Amino acid sequence: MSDEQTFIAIKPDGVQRGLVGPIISRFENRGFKLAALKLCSPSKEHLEQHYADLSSKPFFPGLVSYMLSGPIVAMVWEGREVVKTGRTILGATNPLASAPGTIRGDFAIDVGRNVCHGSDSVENAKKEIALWFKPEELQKYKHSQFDWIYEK
Amino acid sequence: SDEQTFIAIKPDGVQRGLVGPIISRFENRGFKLAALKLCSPSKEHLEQHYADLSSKPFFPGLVSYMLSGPIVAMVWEGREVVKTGRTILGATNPLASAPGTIRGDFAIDVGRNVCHGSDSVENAKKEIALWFKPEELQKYKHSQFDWIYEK
Amino acid sequence: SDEQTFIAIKPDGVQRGLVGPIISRFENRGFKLAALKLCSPSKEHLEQHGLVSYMLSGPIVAMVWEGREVVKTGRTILGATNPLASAPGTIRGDFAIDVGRNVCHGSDSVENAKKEIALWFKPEELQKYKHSQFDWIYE
Amino acid sequence: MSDEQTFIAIKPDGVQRGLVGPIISRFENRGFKLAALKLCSPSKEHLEQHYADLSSKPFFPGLVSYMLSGPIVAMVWEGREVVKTGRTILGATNPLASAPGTIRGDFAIDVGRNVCHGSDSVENAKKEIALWFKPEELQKYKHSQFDWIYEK
Amino acid sequence: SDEQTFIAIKPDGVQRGLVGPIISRFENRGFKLAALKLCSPSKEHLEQHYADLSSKPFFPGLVSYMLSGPIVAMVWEGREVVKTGRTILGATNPLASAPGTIRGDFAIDVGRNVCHGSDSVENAKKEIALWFKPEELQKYKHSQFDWIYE
Amino acid sequence: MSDEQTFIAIKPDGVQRGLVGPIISRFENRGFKLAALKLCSPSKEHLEQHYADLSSKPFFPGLVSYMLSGPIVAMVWEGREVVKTGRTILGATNPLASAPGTIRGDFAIDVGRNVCHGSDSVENAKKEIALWFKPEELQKYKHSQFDWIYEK
Repeated sequence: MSDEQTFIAIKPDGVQRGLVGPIISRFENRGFKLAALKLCSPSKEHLEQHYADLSSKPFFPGLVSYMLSGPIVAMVWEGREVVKTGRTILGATNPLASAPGTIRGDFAIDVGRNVCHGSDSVENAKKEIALWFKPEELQKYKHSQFDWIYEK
Repeated sequence: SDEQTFIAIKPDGVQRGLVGPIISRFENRGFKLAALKLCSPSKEHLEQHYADLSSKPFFPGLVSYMLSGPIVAMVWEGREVVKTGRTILGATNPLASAPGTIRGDFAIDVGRNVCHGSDSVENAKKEIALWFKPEELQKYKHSQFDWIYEK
Repeated sequence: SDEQTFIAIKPDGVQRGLVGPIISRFENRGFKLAALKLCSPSKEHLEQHGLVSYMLSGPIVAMVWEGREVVKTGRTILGATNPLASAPGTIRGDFAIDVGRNVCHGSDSVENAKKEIALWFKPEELQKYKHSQFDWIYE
Repeated sequence: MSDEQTFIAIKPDGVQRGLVGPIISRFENRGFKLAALKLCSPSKEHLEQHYADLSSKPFFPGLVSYMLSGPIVAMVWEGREVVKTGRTILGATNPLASAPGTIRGDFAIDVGRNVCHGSDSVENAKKEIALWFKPEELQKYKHSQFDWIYEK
Repeated sequence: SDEQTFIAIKPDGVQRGLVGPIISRFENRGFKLAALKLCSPSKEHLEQHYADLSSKPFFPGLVSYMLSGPIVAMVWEGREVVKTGRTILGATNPLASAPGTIRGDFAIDVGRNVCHGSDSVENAKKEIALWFKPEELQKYKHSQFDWIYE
Repeated sequence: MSDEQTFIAIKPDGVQRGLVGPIISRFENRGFKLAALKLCSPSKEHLEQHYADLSSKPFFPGLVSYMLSGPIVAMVWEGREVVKTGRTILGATNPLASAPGTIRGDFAIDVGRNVCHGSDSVENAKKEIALWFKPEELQKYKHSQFDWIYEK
């Protein structure tokens, strides 16, 4: 289905290195629809809930602490199989294992500075979308190019 | 420098897939993104925003077109950023705009001029207050501040 | 080599403003533009070649590209027939989502290319010139 | 007024230097509609009639032989004020008088290798379109983004 | 033709990752890259480069900022490249530069204007000899010369 | 470790096809530091010692003579795993085997015209760097965004 959504966050290093526009354009150019966008500085408790599936692991306080270093750009992109295609566009979580042409493959090196966060799954996406955005922040509109992007 | 300006990508800018390129122009120039959101403001909100045009005849047409899709509201910060933003955006009429500005590269009709930008410092302050709660403004130091600015 | 392939930008590619970027990827790689035209083919010019209902919904850009292994490399530049299976960095990997809106078509073989080329172009449309950078592109 | 047309040609130097894609992109990105497109090699008599208003100028014989030195991308672009806007996108006839961000300001040096031709008026544009294209080559269609490009 | 100019990417331009893009603007225009290096000139080298500004009160601050990080020095060759090199860079004060120019695209403060360009054919001759040895100046025919020039 | 180094050279076809800018951009954008850069025209004996392990093999006198046909942009790039990541950025030695998004898969066709040289290992990089560059041409400075690029 074409209304599938996914959560993308530009991490503090993505913002600080000036990669907002480029990252947005990779999703814009692919035909996905921008459903929500905001520059925010989430609470530690917010970030702890975001990564709660990693709360047991040793790098957790450092991950959360890193992610407070400055504002994050939170986005929802909408389209058919966008979560999986989002993951493909971002590249592998480890940038050194990413293909050139992907975001991390073009712009990143270290797993701890991998510029972007993408949902692992439709399941996680709905979870992460709900955490970072109120329903009113999700924009309901039809893509002007819908019928040229999708056949069904 | 701490000067701020208000840039909105209009519904045509969003629907024509220009959010990324518009943001890039400002990032590349050295300006700092202080606030960003995709919103769908109310009719009254856009009438407040365009109050200086309440008496004119295109005001109802303008307000309704601004109602026709999501808008990207942004605050950019830097020295002389409100005058320099107006230069990056180009002349209000895209056919009077130079190539290499946003409207010079992307727009044709003044009623589809893809971006809104504040016309003065004072008006930028009013528009930032109108579109953003103060907690939506982000306070951080740009990683390259001393490479961008001498003072 | 003067091997040729046939690349078409489908009407979704044209209507989505992808003519420029698609041409640049073949240009930057070192292939030679041998033929180019915006056309709206017949429904019969297309059955020797929702699918056909939409192959008529807009103009098509028809192209011949000349260079060594251009038919196999052309498929590589275009990417997998289904965009959701194609890599970022390919045309469909950067720009498309659905197979039925996969932006462009290219020949599947060197002999299908010759046949597709003779079908879309008259021999006078095929240009014969020497790429200005030929000797820097090939040995 | 929304369907004014103009004639843009990529000269043989533009073609040989790999500027076909980038030139077509400036017009595309601005919102103009590609109405006709072809790679062709016009005869000498063609080029002399195309440049008929400068047959008396000293450069005319070199102009024509250069215009014969390789294939040309001929195009028709359609939109409001497209002939005048297209002149501005192209930039001054002499590239050294041309602002960066125009085609000639970004890509050319010599007035005699200025990469592009564009018509100098609406009426002149109609004459050139009729000269280089048959009616059947001009595509008629609505641009998928018409209502976001124009208010009419 | 074959007139030469001196262009330098200042430390801010190098440190903000603008070396690729600046080079592309000259490359795309048709000018020929005659010489190129990333270097760190001495205080004395930089004071001589800016000699005609010993008088002014910003001179010592200028010199030290030009020492704050490596510099990419270049020679570009082509017809009127000195003047055209100046149009490409834009007004020395970026806020006076037009979008489309390097300073109008990338820069804000005149003290952080990412690029130096010779103000003159004569001064370009000086600056080129100052920054490069003869062995570093490459002489070769641009592969596209006849398509770039009449 | 983040001060690893690799040797990358833009071959004469690369320089002559106007790829100096785009190539440097690929590495800049990834977050690697440019440590040395020079346009040079090496001697034949210099180039012979560069390929000394292919002195016998038949490629040599043709490979050497082609590497002499025009000037070369020598570079050193610095970063974590930069020698292996540089090879990934360049693409396969045969451009027809490299994926789009790499340098050779975007710009090249012939293996004897693959626009770019990159060392095959950390050790060969050290050797190749010492061969092409004088120690004082290696610049020692801290990347302005080192802490946003690396978690070290």
